[PDB]
Amino acid sequence: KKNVFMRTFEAISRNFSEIFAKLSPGGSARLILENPFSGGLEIEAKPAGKDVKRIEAMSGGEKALTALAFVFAIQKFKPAPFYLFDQIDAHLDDANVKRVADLIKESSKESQFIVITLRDVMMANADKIIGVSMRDGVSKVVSLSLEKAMKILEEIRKKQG
Amino acid sequence: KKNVFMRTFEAISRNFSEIFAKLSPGGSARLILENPFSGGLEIEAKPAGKDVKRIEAMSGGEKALTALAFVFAIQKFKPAPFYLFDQIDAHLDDANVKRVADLIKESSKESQFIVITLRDVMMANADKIIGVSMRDGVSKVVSLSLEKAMKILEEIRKKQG
Amino acid sequence: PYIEKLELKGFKSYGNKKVVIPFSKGFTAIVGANGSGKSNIGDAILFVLGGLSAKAMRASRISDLIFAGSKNEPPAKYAEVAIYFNNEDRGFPIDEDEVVIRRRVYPDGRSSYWLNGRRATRSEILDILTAAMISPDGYNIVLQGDITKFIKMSPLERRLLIDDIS
Amino acid sequence: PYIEKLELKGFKSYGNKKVVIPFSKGFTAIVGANGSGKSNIGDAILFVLGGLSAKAMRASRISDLIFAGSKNEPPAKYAEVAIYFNNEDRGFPIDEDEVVIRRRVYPDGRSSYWLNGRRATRSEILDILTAAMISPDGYNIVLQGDITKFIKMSPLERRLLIDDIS
Ligand SMILES: Nc1ncnc2c1ncn2[C@@H]1O[C@H](COP(=O)(O)OP(=O)(O)OP(=O)(O)O)[C@@H](O)[C@H]1O
Ligand SMILES: Nc1ncnc2c1ncn2[C@@H]1O[C@H](COP(=O)(O)OP(=O)(O)OP(=O)(O)O)[C@@H](O)[C@H]1O
Ligand SMILES: [Mg+2]
Ligand SMILES: [Mg+2]
Repeated sequence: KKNVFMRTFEAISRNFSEIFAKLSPGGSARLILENPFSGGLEIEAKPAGKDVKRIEAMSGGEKALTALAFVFAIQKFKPAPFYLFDQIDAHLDDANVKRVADLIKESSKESQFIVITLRDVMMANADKIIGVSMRDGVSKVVSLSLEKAMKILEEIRKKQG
Repeated sequence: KKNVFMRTFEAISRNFSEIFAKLSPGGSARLILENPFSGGLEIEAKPAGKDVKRIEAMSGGEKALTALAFVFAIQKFKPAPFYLFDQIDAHLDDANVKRVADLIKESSKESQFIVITLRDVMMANADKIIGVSMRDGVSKVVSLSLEKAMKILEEIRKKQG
Repeated sequence: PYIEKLELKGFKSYGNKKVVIPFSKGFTAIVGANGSGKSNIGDAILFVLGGLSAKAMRASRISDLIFAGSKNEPPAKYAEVAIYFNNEDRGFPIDEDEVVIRRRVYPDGRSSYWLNGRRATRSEILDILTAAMISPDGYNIVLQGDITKFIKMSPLERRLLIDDIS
Repeated sequence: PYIEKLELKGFKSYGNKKVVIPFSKGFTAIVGANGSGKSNIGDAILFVLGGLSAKAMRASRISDLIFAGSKNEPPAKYAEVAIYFNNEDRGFPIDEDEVVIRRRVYPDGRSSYWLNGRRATRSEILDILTAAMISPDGYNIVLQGDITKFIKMSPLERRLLIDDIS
């Protein structure tokens, strides 16, 4: 057990560090074990400049980014034909959203990715955009282009009345 | 007790309905009591077109908007000299963020509002923008204008390398 | 293989008028106002691939996934979802360019599956999905709120997760 | 009255080099990369106005709010925050255009307050704030994660909240 558990853990952990280093330029993150398996699995992350602290001591946004690194690492261990992500960028800033989006755009050449996000930086990186809307309690779908989707967003931002 | 409890509840509830109606055009929301005070306080919301459902049956985003309506209603009952909001728009879409931002811009003429958000639609409605940044573990502050803040955001969105 | 499109009929917020949802082979973004039906599309996928619990699909009973009567529209007689899979590289154990899986649930909670037309059993479907590396244990589906959960986890629960991955 | 600016010295992520944070009398937006120190500004306000618990300010001990040594900078000898209030309409019970409240905490957890220079007690400060309609019971401060909480609440806890509002 602990013979293979370490075979996987070393595989996943190896992934977590390389993904994180991509999402957090100049930074790093390791999945050190508390008992090299009586205890638990701890996460230590260290971005550019800041000191090393367990995930539970990071800011909300940093926690969300680190957690994603972990998740992404588990998916790399056992690649799926497609992925469905619902709001994984709800706490990340425009810069961080973009990094996650570029990573997803990259892996996009090998596996299929279906991400549901309210952020514009995330959708703008997609090959296709599906706009959902509702009228009288009924959901409808329409294939929106990159320009049309942006027009709607720019209109929301204009000062109307 | 139940003589005044109803005096307040009727005051707050009255607020919840008018605020919600503003945040959700064509919609409504009431704070009906389960025991007209042995039980609890339930929330029923009904947007444009959709049927009436308790807050717990709404979508994540609708829940966040309704909850805010509630919070905003409690603040109207006992007006404060200033308000500090940290990420109250983490689950709302660009259209909904704008509605909350216009409401805050409006009340802004009477009370002071300090909102911390990662969304661009929220900051763009502010009289002043404070940009925070960190270098070698040290936080720094700089007064960013509406144009400079947008340039940074547009740059994040450009396709670099 | 990859998802070509997704047909929904009477499923959750999608009315009786069958709706077709096409996907890019690459990166697809689903956008829309809050409460418009974005997550329900995710729910349709969980459902059609062997939807275990109605809870993860935010439904009291499995029967609540059926379209609820609206303004100008009666309630569905049942909920149906048919996902079309692109089978070119042959990820599945079938000899067919296109693999279609269809699921239907009735007010009584009865569920009928279909594979490229023929009737089938969840177990056969689960097995065809597993052979294509499509499983719940693949963690390829991250639901609204899942990240907030991977956070709350204690170092214990976290160590236990890799247990299952092993 | 309203907040003119906010001076931080050795408070959480703000180093030893005193930092001044000005606010608009109207609507101010604080932006910045994740983990840059946006919420800490909120923490500074909770703190200087009678910071009850270190927990709501995400600190094990009240002493952990003191700046932690960094790359090219030693740890603070203490944490200080001084918020400047604009007193024109006379919301406070003082005869002064400007009201300044200052708080300092030491490694041992001792806290010293100051009101327009003179030393003061939390209770006197709390009372001056209360007279200006600035209290914890005003719910004028909504922390990162509070909305997600007002949601989880059961109809019970929710009924109880209006109890306190009464
Ligand atoms: N069986 C049903 N019949 C009719 N409408 C339903 C049914 N089940 C769910 N709905 C509707 O689905 C909506 C929520 O859908 P969904 O979760 O897809 O929205 P969303 O776009 O993801 O929202 P958000 O962006 O806030 O997450 C609600 O308005 C709800 O009334
Ligand atoms: N006593 C301290 N000394 C030094 N740095 C500290 C101290 N207390 C907290 N920090 C730093 O503050 C940072 C978190 O700050 P804060 O919560 O303000 O960020 P934020 O901008 O709100 O992030 P997000 O957008 O993700 O919410 C962490 O990087 C943490 O290391
Ligand atoms: Mg959703
Ligand atoms: Mg924060």
